Amino acid sequence: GTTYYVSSAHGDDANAGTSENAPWKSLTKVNDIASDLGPGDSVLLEYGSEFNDQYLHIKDTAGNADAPITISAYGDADEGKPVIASNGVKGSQWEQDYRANVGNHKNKGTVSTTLLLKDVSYITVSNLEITNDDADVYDPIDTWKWTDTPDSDGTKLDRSASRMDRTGVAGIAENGATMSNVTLDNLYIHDVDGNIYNKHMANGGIYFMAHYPMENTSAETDVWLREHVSRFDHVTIRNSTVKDVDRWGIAVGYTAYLNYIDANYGDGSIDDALIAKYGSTNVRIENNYVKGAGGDAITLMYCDRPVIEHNVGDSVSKHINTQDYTQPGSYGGRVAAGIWPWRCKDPVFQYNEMYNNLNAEHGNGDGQAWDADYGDGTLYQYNYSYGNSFASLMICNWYAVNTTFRYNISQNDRQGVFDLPSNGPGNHIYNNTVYVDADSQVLTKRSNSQSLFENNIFINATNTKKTETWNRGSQNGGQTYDNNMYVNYANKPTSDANAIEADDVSAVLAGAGSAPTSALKSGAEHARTGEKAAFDGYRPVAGSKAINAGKVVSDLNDYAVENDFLGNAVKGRPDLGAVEAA
Ligand SMILES: CC(=O)N[C@@H]1[C@@H](O[C@@H]2O[C@H](CO)[C@H](O)[C@H](O)[C@H]2O)[C@@H](O)[C@@H](CO)O[C@H]1O
Ligand SMILES: [Ca+2]
Ligand SMILES: [Ca+2]
Repeated sequence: GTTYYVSSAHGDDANAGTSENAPWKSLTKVNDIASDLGPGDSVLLEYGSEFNDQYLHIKDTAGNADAPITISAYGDADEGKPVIASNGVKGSQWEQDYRANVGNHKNKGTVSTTLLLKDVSYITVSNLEITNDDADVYDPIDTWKWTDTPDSDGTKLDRSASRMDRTGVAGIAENGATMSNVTLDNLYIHDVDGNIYNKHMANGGIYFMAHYPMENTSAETDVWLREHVSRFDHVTIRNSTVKDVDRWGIAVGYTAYLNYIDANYGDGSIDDALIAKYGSTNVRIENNYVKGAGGDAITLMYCDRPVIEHNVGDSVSKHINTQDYTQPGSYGGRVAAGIWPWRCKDPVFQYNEMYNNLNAEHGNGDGQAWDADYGDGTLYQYNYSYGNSFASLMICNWYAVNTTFRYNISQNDRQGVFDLPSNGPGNHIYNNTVYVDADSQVLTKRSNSQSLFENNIFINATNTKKTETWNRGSQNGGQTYDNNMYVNYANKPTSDANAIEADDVSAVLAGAGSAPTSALKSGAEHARTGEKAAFDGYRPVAGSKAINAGKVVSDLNDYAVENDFLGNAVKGRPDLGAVEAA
């Protein structure tokens, strides 16, 4: 196929694209033929290019497995990624309509979008910087702090509830058919000043969503919509930084087809066929950095077996507070968690890091790193949480079930490591190493529900043998413990007749508490091995009453144990906590 070229300083729209010598000036000419691309076609923007009050929309087209369509950059990276900056002009705006009720949320209206991919399959977007900046909204995360008075620091927000929604990248399936093999690589999406409140408009750094193509008006429409489903397959977002956005950081899969998925909640478990038909399959979220979202960092919605891995979340829920979240209406949502799933089936979050989820002190009713929310089979394993304002993990309400949370490290997470408010049964916390300071404890004050702790290292990182509340409530069999190491505590649970008490954390681990306090400047995950390994602190020491003292464990939700936090194999007698020792 063909390849067109663009340069904001050269080009001249009266050119021809096709060759690097002869490019276009603006994206006007690219909008014009986007919809006629094109398996093996490509469009490329020269590093250093700055396209203001501009946008790229692209509708109803495809490559194929042989050859994707490709949107990207060309020649001498050390120039600046090419910047697309819509500034939410009229031309970026389109009319979003789920064409179905999807909860107490705005589900229809005008949305500004810098890069829209509306039913485009077999495409790959690359090495692009994307803004959707209001000049009249300024509140950067790098400099953010809590103030007695709103906007008293040279910052300014539009707290209007009817503020227009804005996306960096929106991905939209509304033809009653699969959108597939879409790929976002690199991308620096930042300063996307959307609506502070709206959870399910295309409002945030990157949002992928599905709509009914028609509103469901009759028996005959219902017959049709059951079998013709807008949905995603083989979506992959990776190596990207989403920073300073409102509201969501990265969201994929919210679908009008939840009117089918959530038809029979009861018991809480999610049928495979149902999620595969109506939901979104082969979703990968990979090696990204989310910093300073207004709300949640990363979320997978209505996804069949997604893979969320090697991502870094940092300092989100920036606008989830009483100063900024002033006009919630009847919608609520003054509430956010870090990296989590919503009505997914057997997802896997792994090798991720989550720092400093904000404002649980200032009106964020959540504030956790992780949230096994409604849905089934959630898997968190090999994740590090640090310094979050309210817990490492929540397991949320009646229809959150069958969670496994394992070989993870919580460090200085605050107001309790484990939040269990009325969650459903089947959850298994095991083999995690939790460092619990004087701002925290093991369980949140509001916990009252099921979990089964086994093979964990619970560490009292205060200056006194603590008498802890290990049990609040008895909903779905309350919290039961067996085979856990308790360090520097004055007690244990009345329900762990196989306890392993220890007295000093220095005789148990190499250097507890010394894991990182902030994401790396880059946004990358921390090294776990080699010169720069930043988790060595949590390796047991020669002679730890933690070596070989875990019982072999029958993961309640049929998940095969495989390796520890650091990834070395776990065979034989499992070493207590999340690390094994060479
Ligand atoms: C059960 C519950 O209320 N859970 C909260 C989550 O809320 C749901 O979020 C989904 C998002 O797809 C949708 O908006 C639904 O209508 C909401 O109830 C969510 O807010 C989560 C993260 O902060 O917290 C839970 O308390
Ligand atoms: Ca701005
Ligand atoms: Ca402020």
